[PDB]
Amino acid sequence: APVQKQFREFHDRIKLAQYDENQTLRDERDAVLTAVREGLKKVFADRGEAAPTFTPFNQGSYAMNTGVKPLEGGEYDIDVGIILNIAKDDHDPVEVKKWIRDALKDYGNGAEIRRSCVTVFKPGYHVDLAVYADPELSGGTLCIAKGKENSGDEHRLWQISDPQGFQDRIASKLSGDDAAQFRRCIRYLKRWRDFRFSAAPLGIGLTAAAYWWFQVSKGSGYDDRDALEQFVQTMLDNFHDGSGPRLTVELPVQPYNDVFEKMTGMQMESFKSKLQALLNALKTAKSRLELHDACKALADHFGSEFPVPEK
Ligand SMILES: Nc1ncnc2c1ncn2[C@@H]1O[C@H](COP(=O)(O)OP(=O)(O)OP(=O)(O)O)[C@@H](O)[C@H]1O
Ligand SMILES: Nc1ncnc2c1ncn2[C@@H]1O[C@H](COP(=O)(O)OP(=O)(O)OP(=O)(O)O)[C@@H](O)[C@H]1O
Ligand SMILES: [Mg+2]
Ligand SMILES: [Mg+2]
Repeated sequence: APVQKQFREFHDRIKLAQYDENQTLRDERDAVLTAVREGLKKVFADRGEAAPTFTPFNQGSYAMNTGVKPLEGGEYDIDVGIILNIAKDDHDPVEVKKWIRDALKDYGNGAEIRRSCVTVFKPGYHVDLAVYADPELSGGTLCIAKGKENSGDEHRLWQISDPQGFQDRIASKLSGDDAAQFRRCIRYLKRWRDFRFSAAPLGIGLTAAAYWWFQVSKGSGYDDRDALEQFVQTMLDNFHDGSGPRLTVELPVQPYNDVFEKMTGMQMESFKSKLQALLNALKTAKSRLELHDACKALADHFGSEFPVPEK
């Protein structure tokens, strides 16, 4: 059955406005940044040292306009980059993340140092602060602080990064109504992720996969069901058998890492099976005569906000 109207209704329910269109997200972002700015002055004052400063930039889905609302009991995810005014060769990357952790000591319940960011957890959302060294002071590269406290020397590094280049690639892939379909299809699959996975890499992973493999589908209108079917099939086509089935997807800018690499062999096998089931549901929605049956098939994978008309 034709299901484009219901996909567009679903899109309206799941979409979360980007930073430039969302005063609440800007305010919450700016609240944590001020907490970092004020905290650094105190931490360093208390050591009788000059505080480092930083330049923030928007990152992640709320920067790229690929954001979704969480399900009840899920969290918003505010991604921000902070570029510290330091030479990467003067500081251990873990020690620079400790500055940020210490700055936020007294903010909500404080912050957690993770492999790739410093996270502040609040009721119903967290703020992931990616921590970078200054490119000019560091020899011209923008490097992110990798590693956890008490991590071995091999598991901490200043890793070459290109967050602006990634955002530019996502923004420039398509334009106008074609780009709108691309963003809708990323959002649909994020809600699928949230509904069908009890999964952290799937956000970036699905976005990078869409960059490589998304194709517009339009005739008498945009055909989101068909664009998803082609995209899901293409993702499945790109699994390879190592030990078991894996999908390896390079980031399309430095450092060209596999954005799915954190997933275990079993998580990848489960991922593939859930993509197969989604593909069948997309095919079923096309072939079903009754709109009710087509939409029920989709709601089984996209969840309760996918509208299922009566009859
Ligand atoms: N290369 C990256 N650039 C920017 N931000 C990143 C990068 N990798 C991860 N992040 C951010 O860090 C968050 C958490 O990923 P991270 O790798 O730090 O997890 P973790 O909790 O330490 O687990 P693990 O150590 O097993 O990977 C992501 O949601 C994202 O916002
Ligand atoms: N594994 C990774 N490799 C490279 N860059 C990463 C990785 N994980 C995160 N990032 C970077 O950090 C940003 C924020 O990470 P996060 O996992 O929150 O994804 P996202 O694009 O914001 O999607 P979501 O809607 O799921 O939060 C990504 O958009 C990307 O720029
Ligand atoms: Mg995010
Ligand atoms: Mg995040």
